[PDB]
This record gives sequence, C-alpha cells and structure tokens, in this order.
Amino acid sequence: SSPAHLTMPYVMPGDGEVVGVGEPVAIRFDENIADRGAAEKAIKITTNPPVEGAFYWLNNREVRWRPEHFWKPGTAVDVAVNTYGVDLGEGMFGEDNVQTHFTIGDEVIATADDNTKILTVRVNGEVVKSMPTSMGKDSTPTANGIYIVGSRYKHIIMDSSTYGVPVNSPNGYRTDVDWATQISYSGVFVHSAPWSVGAQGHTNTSHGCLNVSPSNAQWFYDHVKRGDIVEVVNTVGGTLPGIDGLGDWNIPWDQWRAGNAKA
Repeated sequence: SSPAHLTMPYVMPGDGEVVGVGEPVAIRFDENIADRGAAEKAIKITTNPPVEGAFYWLNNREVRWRPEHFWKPGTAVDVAVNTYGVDLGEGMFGEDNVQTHFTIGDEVIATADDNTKILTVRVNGEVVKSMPTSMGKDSTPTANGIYIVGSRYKHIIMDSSTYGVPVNSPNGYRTDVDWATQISYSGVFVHSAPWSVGAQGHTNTSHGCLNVSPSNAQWFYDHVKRGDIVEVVNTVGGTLPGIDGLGDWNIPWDQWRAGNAKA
C-alpha cells in the first residue's frame, strides 16, 4: 500500500459508546485529504431525533461534524463512512468503509467562573457539585470558552522529554499527576493538585490547568465522560482556539456550517 495513494478512515466515538452533549463526530484519515468535498460527500450521518449538522476540518486529515447546539440527551447517531474506492483527491483512494453507532447521554456542563473561582457541575440543568479551583496565573491564564472533555487518566506523567526538552534543565519537567481529565489538546486538564488546595476558590496559581483538590479531581474523573463540557468564563485569558482539537464549540455556527472544504 502506498501512503500517497491509499488512505484508511477512522471514526470516533467508537461503536456503542455513550458520550456527552459536546461530542462531535470525528473522521480521521491516515493521510492528507486533497479533495475535502469528496470526503464529506462520502460520509453519511443519521441522527434520531434528526438534527441539522455540518462538517469542519481541523487539519488536513481530520474532519468534524456537529450540530449548532449541544446534542439532546438520548440522541442516537449512526455514521457511515463510505470511502472504499472513492477518489479523495490527487490519486488518493479510500481503502475501506467504516461505521459507528453511538448515543448521547446526560447533559453535563461544568462552569468555572474566575469571579468565584468555583467549578460548578450541572447535570441536566441541576447543580450537583461545586468545587474550588485554582486556574492560570494572570501571566499564564486559562483561556475562556467551551472545552470538550477528552481522555482521562488515573495517573499521568507530564514529561518535557517528549518535546526534546531535557528533564534536568530550567524548563524541563517530569511531573506526576493524579485524576487528570483532559479538556484541551493544548494540555489543559482538570486534575488533582494537592499543592494548591489552600488557594483553590481564592487565588489563581497554575500554569493554565484547572487545579482542584485530590478528592474533587477523583469525583470529576468518576462523574464525567468524553464529550461532556467545561466552560471557562471571566478569566484574563483569551479564548480557546476553535481548532484546538477539543475547542470545536468556540467556532461560531455560521463559520462552522460554511465549512472549509474549499477554504
């Protein structure tokens, strides 16, 4: 198989998953797609209850599809990527078809307000939990906007070595973190921060992550799922880029729906 001439699609969420109301459909190709319009035409997304949605490309290989507003809980989504033998541009053909079926679970929206420094978790519109947080310092602030819950980790190592920065160096690090819920590809997590417990709810002290107590971070880890939402408001930061990877909802609908198949 030639990487220039054959490409395989991969769809997320996986088959049979239950995801949050912020989860887009993601179709990722293992090669660059020259004809984005062809790829979009080959993908059929069925929703029940039916809802309008549209495609937007985050990069040369990954397209996302979502509705204008957060999904309605209980919605069933069927995705048919019918790319087998389809010309995806410049002598590049789809290698296979892929399918997924998934459903949307409860609406879970956690709001962090820099005025109160509380992260308030709402489930189907009802407050179920409040937790003190310490967000990014004025000089390294947490960006405002809408974040989608991604991967979670009971334990994770943030290692500078991965970026070529040696651990034993001024900017180097090899850091152990518990109960880490990823909310941006750029590396924003909700996580256990035993080191900032006294500041949580009061003063911002972090590098941009949402520091919470060990117990509250375990709670968060236990009670969220992929596609749930974290909203950050009133920080001195900018807005999370729409093309972060988990920042899809920061792109206004009129921009999203116009797409970038020809842009």
